[PDB]
Amino acid sequence: KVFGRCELAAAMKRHGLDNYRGYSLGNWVCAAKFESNFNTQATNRNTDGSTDYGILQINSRWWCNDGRTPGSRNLCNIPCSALLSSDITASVNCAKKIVSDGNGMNAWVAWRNRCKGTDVQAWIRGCRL
Repeated sequence: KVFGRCELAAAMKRHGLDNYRGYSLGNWVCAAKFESNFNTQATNRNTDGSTDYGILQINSRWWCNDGRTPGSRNLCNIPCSALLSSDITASVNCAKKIVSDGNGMNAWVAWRNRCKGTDVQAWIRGCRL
């Protein structure tokens, strides 16, 4: 599923991402924009053999199992395929674990490089939230 901008904002807010760990709803939508282009089915293979999955490109070395990543921890205890569903519940639940690991949203390389420090409120513009 390719989410609309305000569509994902409403979905993320409902699942309690708004100001989760102090990160405004704009930061999460911004992250999801540059990670997956609001595409739930987004998959990207990393150089280390792992793969990022879903709306927030969650890695398969630490957070989910895809069966093809040596040293997989699966700390969110889910198949990585579950991170591709149109329902972003699994992605949000795992993202909460990721953003709570200590380094916040810096875990997302795209966020630190394209969202961090920017006017992220602009991502929830016009959205009836």
